[PDB]
Amino acid sequence: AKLNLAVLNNVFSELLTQEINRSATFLGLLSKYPERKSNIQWGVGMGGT
Amino acid sequence: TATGVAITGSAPAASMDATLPAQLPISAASVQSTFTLNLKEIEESKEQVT
Repeated sequence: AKLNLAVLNNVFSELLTQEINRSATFLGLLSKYPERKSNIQWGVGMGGT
Repeated sequence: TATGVAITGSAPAASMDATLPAQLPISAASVQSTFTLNLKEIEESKEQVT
């Protein structure tokens, strides 16, 4: 019969340790652009002369 | 009615007009139309039409 035995309260601490790997390294250096069009079309030159 | 009786006659039977309703209902139906347009179709058509 302890005076405070069932009237304990469980309090977590400020120690969140995010342990997952969400790394976007190659996406972070591609020089992002917008595109409000259906598809990108450009010209590629070959030989012939 | 307006019938003909004698001069010393006996005041013939009564009559009136009649008024009738029509009642012409509306709350049943409605003409409608829909679109279903996307959110990306509205974007690439702001640069690909003259």
